[PDB]
Amino acid sequence: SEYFDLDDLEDTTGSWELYGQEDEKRYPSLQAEFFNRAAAPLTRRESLLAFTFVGGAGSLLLWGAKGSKDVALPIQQGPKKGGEKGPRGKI
Amino acid sequence: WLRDFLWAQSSQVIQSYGSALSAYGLIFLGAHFIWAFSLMFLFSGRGYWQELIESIVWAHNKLKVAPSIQPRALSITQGRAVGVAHYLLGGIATTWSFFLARIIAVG
Amino acid sequence: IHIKPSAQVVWPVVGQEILNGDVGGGFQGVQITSGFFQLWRASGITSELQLYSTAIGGLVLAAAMFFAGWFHYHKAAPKLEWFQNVESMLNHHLAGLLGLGSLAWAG
Amino acid sequence: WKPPTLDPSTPSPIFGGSTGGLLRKAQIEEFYVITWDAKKEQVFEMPTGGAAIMRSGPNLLKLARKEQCLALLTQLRNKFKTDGQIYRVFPDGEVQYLHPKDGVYPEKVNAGRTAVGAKDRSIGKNTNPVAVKFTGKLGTYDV
Amino acid sequence: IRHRDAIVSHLNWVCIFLGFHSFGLYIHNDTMSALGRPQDMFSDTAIQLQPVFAQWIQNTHLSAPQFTAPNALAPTSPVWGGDVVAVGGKVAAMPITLGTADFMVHH
Amino acid sequence: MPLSDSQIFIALFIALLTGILAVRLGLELYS
Amino acid sequence: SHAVKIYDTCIGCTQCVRACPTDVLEMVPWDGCKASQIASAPRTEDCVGCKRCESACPTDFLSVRVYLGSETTRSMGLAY
Amino acid sequence: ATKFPKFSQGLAKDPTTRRIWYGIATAHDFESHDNITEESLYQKIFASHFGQLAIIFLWTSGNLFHVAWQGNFPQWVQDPLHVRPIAHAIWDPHFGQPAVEAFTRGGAQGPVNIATSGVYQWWYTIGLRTNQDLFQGSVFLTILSGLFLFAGWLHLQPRFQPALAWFKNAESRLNHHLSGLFGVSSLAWTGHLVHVAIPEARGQHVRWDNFLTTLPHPQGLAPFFSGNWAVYAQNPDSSAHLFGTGEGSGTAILTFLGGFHPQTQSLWLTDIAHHHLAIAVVFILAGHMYRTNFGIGHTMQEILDAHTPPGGGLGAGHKGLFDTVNNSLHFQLGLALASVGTITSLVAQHMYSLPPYAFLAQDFTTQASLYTHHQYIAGFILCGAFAHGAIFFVRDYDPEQNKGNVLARILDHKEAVISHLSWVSLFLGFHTLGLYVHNDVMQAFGTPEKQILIEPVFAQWIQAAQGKTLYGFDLLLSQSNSAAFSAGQTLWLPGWLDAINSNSNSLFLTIGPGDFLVHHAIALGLHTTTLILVKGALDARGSKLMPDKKDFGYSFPCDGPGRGGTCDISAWDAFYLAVFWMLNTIGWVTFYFHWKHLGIWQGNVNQFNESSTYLMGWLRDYLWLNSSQLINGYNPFGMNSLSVWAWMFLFGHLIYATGFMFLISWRGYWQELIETLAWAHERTPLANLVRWRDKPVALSIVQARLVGLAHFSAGYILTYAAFLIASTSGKF
Ligand code: CLA
Ligand code: CLA
Ligand code: CLA
Ligand code: CLA
Ligand code: CLA
Ligand SMILES: CC1=C(/C=C/C(C)=C/C=C/C(C)=C/C=C/C=C(C)/C=C/C=C(C)/C=C/C2=C(C)CCCC2(C)C)C(C)(C)CCC1
Ligand SMILES: CC1=C(/C=C/C(C)=C/C=C/C(C)=C/C=C/C=C(C)/C=C/C=C(C)/C=C/C2=C(C)CCCC2(C)C)C(C)(C)CCC1
Ligand SMILES: CC1=C(C/C=C(\C)CCC[C@H](C)CCC[C@H](C)CCCC(C)C)C(=O)c2ccccc2C1=O
Ligand code: SF4
Ligand code: SF4
Repeated sequence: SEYFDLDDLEDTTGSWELYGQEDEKRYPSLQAEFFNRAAAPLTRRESLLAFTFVGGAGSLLLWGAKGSKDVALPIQQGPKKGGEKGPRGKI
Repeated sequence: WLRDFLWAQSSQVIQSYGSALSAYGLIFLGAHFIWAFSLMFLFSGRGYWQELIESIVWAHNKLKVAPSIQPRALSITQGRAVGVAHYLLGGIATTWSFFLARIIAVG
Repeated sequence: IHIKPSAQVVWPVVGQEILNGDVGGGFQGVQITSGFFQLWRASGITSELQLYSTAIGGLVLAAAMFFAGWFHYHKAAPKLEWFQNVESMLNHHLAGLLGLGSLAWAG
Repeated sequence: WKPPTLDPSTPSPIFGGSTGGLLRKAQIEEFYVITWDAKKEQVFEMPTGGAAIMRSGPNLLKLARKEQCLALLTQLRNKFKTDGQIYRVFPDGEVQYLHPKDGVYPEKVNAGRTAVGAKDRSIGKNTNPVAVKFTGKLGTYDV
Repeated sequence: IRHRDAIVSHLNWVCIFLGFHSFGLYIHNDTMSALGRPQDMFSDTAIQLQPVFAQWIQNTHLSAPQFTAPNALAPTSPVWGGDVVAVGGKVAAMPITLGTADFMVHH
Repeated sequence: MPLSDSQIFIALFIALLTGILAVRLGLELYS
Repeated sequence: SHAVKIYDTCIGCTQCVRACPTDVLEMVPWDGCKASQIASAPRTEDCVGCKRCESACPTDFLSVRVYLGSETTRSMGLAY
Repeated sequence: ATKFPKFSQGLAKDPTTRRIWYGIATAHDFESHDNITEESLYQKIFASHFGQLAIIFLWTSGNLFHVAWQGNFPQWVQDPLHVRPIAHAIWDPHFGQPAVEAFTRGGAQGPVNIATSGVYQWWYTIGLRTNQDLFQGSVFLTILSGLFLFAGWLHLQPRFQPALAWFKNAESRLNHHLSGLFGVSSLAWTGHLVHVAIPEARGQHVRWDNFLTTLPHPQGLAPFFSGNWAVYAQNPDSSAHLFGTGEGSGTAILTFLGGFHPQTQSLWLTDIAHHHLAIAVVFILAGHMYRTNFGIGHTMQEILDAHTPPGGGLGAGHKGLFDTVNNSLHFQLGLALASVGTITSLVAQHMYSLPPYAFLAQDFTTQASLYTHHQYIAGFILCGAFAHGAIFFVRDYDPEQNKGNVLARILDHKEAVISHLSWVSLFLGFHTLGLYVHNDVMQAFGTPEKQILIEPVFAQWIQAAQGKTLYGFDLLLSQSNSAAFSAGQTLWLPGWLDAINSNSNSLFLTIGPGDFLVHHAIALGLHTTTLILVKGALDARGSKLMPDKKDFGYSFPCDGPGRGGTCDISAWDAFYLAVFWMLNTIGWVTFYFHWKHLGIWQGNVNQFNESSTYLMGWLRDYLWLNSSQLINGYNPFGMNSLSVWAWMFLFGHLIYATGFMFLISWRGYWQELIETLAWAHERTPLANLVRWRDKPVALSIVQARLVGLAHFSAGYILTYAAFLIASTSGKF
């Protein structure tokens, strides 16, 4: 019998935990306490979106304005060979 | 691949006219045609064709030339079979003419 | 080394005799790519007479195959248990078809 | 006749399992149960793939779709000459009896049934779609 | 039949992985070449993908008459290594080396 | 003769105002 | 859900009901045809839209019509 | 369930990924939205039209701004034949240094794109000269876009919402659009040409700060008011005039010279001014035809009801058609799209042969790009015209209200129309393909003298009647003593006959048997595309296979495998099939334009004349021969500025091929595949921690046809655009 109406609908529908185990004690207390106070302001979904937005946008424009120049991207050096020559005497 | 194999090596089949290899140039073109022809069977569906045949059958009925064996569009499965048969024939014969003209002329 | 194999000749009509290319050996025809010449040379065939003999013998055997298909359907049709002798068929096709075929070809 | 109750103590057929059975939908949306009474122990084809052995006497089988239950029931009726019952089971424990809805198979006409979807006209008498613009109806068949 | 979903899903993943890591290498190369970055390409003169297993197989089959097939005078084919076989001033067979392009097309 | 920086900033500011009006129209069309 | 409407040309042949793979249709008593029955569609929430019923119908034109509508889990034939 | 398709509760309750796709695809079908009324539908359309107008003006502002900021417009103005016009700058961080060097062109300080849109020639012709002029125009158009957006918001407010009856006032809208939107706009454009563009063509710098000080004509407005209008035609610009300078210039402002300015190879600006002035007067007059609020003018319903032949040849005639057209937005959109798309084709045919902008004819890449662009746009628009005709027949057509009129009567012999379209398509295809294949076999067998080369004597006779003396037909404008000749001899015939008898322009090109064959291919394409579209529109309401098709709507997948099978039976599917044929037809048209002009521009007309009579000639001498520079845009030896077109060429081939997957493989294969994938995710550890919100399903049948067609079309267009621009610009 693989069916039961009440108190075994979890077994009937196969709602089992194959690998998850109940456990409260995994990490050290000071390590955990450190990481809860580290990630405390980002535990709100609006704050993390604001933080990732501001940081990512600032990193991207700082890369574009300055960082791309520092790593010497070819688009920031520009041409040095005077320009490609077109046909029919066109410039 | 596109330039140095397909574009460069097709020079023999497309210059084959007026030589004994001209049959390969003609088959190259005809196989391109048969391949393209297959796309009408693969991309369409028989409901359109049956309705078009209804109008054509009206024209034959008006002139008393409607056949007794009632014309139907091909079945859905036959439409697929015709499409894949002409697709394979056209593509493979294209490569056949390309290969044979190329390697006979430069071999 | 210099002569291109050819075993198909077209008739002169509607200009198609251009396909009888100058393949060498004082001969005009369509160049073949099936490899028969190399196979006939490896077999030791040196003349058109031996090619004629194989062609005649093949047609006789072709008639024998068509006779057998008519015979084993219309005159002496094997029963189902004959076909289901897979052990006998494997023994005969391994030793008799492939084995004696390879021995005779080695001969 | 009254709608039967799903007996949860019914045994299941002998099956080695497969990858084609129930998924998370059975836990959170719905699933289905087909029950039948077998005259003898015999092999039948699962609608989810693979051979299974129906036990002699009452059998119970849980399936993901109503169509799977009706496919198995069609096999039971046409190959084994066996009738069956189909239920819909909800995650809250509610069991809804589905088929045959009034105890008689739907292909057999039965008194007490009322027509729904009947139109008192031939199909060519439907009105034009311009006549149902800005009315909220589903189409000309809806009026 | 009872685990067809596992078979088909695993094969689906294999096909997606193979398509990405075979055709996307070509797309990477076309994009790098168009952008004027041949040093960023998958090539024999850039980021290399050498088919080292097939190269080792070739070396093993070349060295076979020495040790592992002592009574065979020569390897089975010139494609493994060694000298050009020339007939009538044309190459009959020669070693077929395998580099990055061969890796890419085999995948 | 090239444009000035101020001309580019003028064009960008007028485009920002136009974009605000566009967002206003899009929201009005929505609801 | 799909809408399955029945019309009055139905000859009560029951073939559409037998064809239905999800038990949408059933035969109910009627006086409009010789067979004294008509197809009915009480369970269109289970209709997948396969139009096996229309393929089974012998009348010209059809007496059972399926109008594909808003899609649900049942009408999409999903087991997941 | 969700709230994204808030206009459709049926889509909002869909638990699958189909809800998102269909929510996007049905967003602009306002008539099918939940709880929509006719008045709110019209108001939403009015505001959407304001939004589209604002987008158009912003797009034009962006083109002007990027040319002013990053282009080389003053340098091009100095040397229009030897400067490549710059579209905009490139800032791509993926570029290598060779790509940075290769794309630096036109005298720019960095990598740029060279424009193919012809805006330099147009803006220079209409009098713009500096970067400041372009910038001021761009700022003005951004402000215009803001005004349009504000008006769109404003007329959605309840006290400014127009009533439904205002939208159905046809007579007032036609009066105003003809008189003001066409006529007054053309009159104001004549004002711009006379006050600004013509003086700037003569070296006179006229702008906002001095145009009230500058005399457009030396005698002012006295010849206009007195009626002595021939004063304005005296002393035109001479044949030795240098454009943009006072050397060789005249003082005329309204002329009828005909033909081309010898230096710019374009139409005379004074001719253009007189054209737009006459157009202004004709359109202002035509805008006084219909009755509004003053007791005079025509009533269109009574005009239509009056036009029924008394012999009964058209039945009830046009009776009731006013309400049919006026109540159906799809009839109106179908008419608008048919007319606008035909006009787009007319623009394409007339701008290559009668170039209106200075130094446009010498810019070969730009001319080819503009012709191809407008012909493909015209093809898509014509497909849409017939699509909305079919939609009208399904959704809006009332047979009782149209009893016996021309619409009902053409529906009543739809089999005759469709069967005759089928016959003409079959005849054209059989014989055009047969003649081409015969010629191909003749060339293959070494005997080109056995080709069937039919001389296009009818079109050559037309060219002779318009004055081309090359063919020896002496009639009308090619007969020096004819009445038609003598009438135009002092006005426009000298310039016109100089232009039409010169082979150095595109005005009525010399034609021969290759032109015959390709024109019959074009006729085959037009007739077959029309056959598919017309059969779709006329069978939209029903056919013998599906007599109740109107009950199912314009677009639906099929009616199932019964009755033999009914794939692609909807009118939408006829649109989908016809797009392939339209793309094929415009492909043939544009191939013809480009190859004939390639021979003319390279100074070798014999290549087209000899090779176009057989299809190997097209393949080898057009596609294969001209792809050589394009596919060498990047190679193992390096890259050049054509590498972007080589990459886009391959990109288009890839997108085209990807479309074949959606078009060839159909739904149920993918649905079963996705079922196995959904099993795999639920059973995979560390991945089944995440779940989908929408149940993944295969794309629908119709959606697949759409997506496959979109990939096919996009790949088609991208491939040909890359080939066209690369092949023309690598030589020129
Ligand atoms: C060139 C044409 C083309 C392409 C690209 C595909 C694509 C695919 N086919 Mg389809 N197919 C085609 C033609 C094509 N087909 C045609 C004409 C038919 C009709 C017969 C089919 C019928 C068909 C069947 C029956 C099946 C496929 C399957 C597949 C997949 C193989 C797995 C794979 O390689 O994933 C990798 C994807 C690619 C290699 C495509 C290119 C991806 C690029 C390189 C990555 C780019 C990412 C991009 C840069 C990031 C996004 C950025 C952007 C959004 C801004 C893949 C999705 C099989 C599949 O589903 O099994 C898993 C399958 O069973 N196809
Ligand atoms: C000429 C361009 C044009 C115009 C005038 C409109 C006009 C309209 N659209 Mg259409 N749209 C366009 C282009 C356009 N759209 C393109 C290219 C797409 C993708 C194919 C769409 C897809 C789309 C969807 C899916 C929806 C609209 C809706 C709307 C209405 C409200 C728009 C809005 O700003 O809501 C502002 C609302 C928000 C910002 C919050 C909700 C987000 C909405 C639901 C989706 C975003 C809509 C927006 C137009 C997408 C822009 C696409 C972008 C690539 C250009 C309005 C009638 C919505 C409407 O309700 O239908 C009548 C609607 O649901 N549009
Ligand atoms: C003088 C009065 C007047 C004017 C100027 C307009 C102007 C306009 N109305 Mg009409 N309107 C009027 C009175 C007027 N209206 C009245 C009295 C009513 C009620 C009875 C209406 C009711 C009305 C409605 C309901 C709608 C309009 C809309 C429109 C716009 C049409 C779209 C467009 O831009 O076409 C541009 C057309 C031209 C410029 C004419 C030329 C067309 C040809 C084919 C082009 C070729 C010209 C030339 C060769 C091209 C040169 C190209 C260049 C690049 C070189 C346009 C802004 C629609 C809309 O868009 O607005 C929101 C709309 O939905 N109007
Ligand atoms: C001898 C005198 C005479 C002549 C020759 C005409 C001629 C005409 N009148 Mg009549 N008329 C007359 C006396 C005359 N009228 C008198 C005394 C009055 C009273 C004042 C009228 C009042 C009147 C009215 C009120 C109207 C006409 C109209 C017409 C036209 C259509 C009539 C018809 O039935 O078409 C029959 C047409 C068909 C049955 C359809 C044929 C469709 C063909 C087969 C399609 C072919 C398409 C082709 C294959 C595709 C392209 C070809 C390709 C090569 C490009 C026609 C020009 C109508 C009109 O058109 O006015 C402009 C109209 O409304 N007349
Ligand atoms: C190269 C590709 C190709 C070809 C040749 C055709 C051919 C045809 N199309 Mg199809 N089409 C195509 C691609 C093609 N299509 C694609 C990709 C689509 C999108 C799905 C369509 C969608 C489409 C629609 C929707 C319609 C057509 C129609 C037509 C016909 C147009 C009229 C005509 O030209 O008659 C001349 C006929 C031909 C040129 C066909 C080839 C004739 C051959 C060469 C005759 C000789 C055969 C040879 C001697 C036999 C040897 C056999 C051998 C085994 C012995 C014709 C049958 C229309 C139609 O049916 O009108 C009547 C129609 O409504 N097409
Ligand atoms: C730095 C600075 C600043 C800032 C600025 C900014 C931040 C700017 C930006 C700008 C921008 C950022 C702009 C933009 C623009 C936009 C636009 C202009 C848009 C438009 C759009 C449209 C037009 C739309 C349309 C539509 C659609 C698409 C769909 C739906 C419908 C509609 C119609 C709505 C300031 C002043 C504070 C200060 C000083 C410094
Ligand atoms: C389906 C439908 C529809 C649609 C339709 C369409 C889409 C159509 C198209 C159409 C078209 C697209 C048409 C076109 C046509 C054109 C024409 C008809 C033209 C004419 C011309 C002429 C008449 C001219 C003459 C001349 C002159 C003036 C000068 C010299 C030269 C000549 C002689 C040539 C609708 C919506 C209505 C409705 C519903 C249904
Ligand atoms: C073109 C097309 C058709 C129309 C094609 C048809 C009906 C096939 C026509 C084949 C031949 C030409 C019909 C006539 C055969 C007779 C034996 C001819 C006798 C005449 C002598 C000259 C031989 C479909 O029916 C169809 C169905 C499903 C998917 C796609 C398509 C599809 O693409
Ligand atoms: S469409 Fe299919 S599921 Fe729906 S009533 Fe008909 S047969 Fe039954
Ligand atoms: S609807 Fe058709 S199939 Fe069903 S009972 Fe009536 S006649 Fe028979």
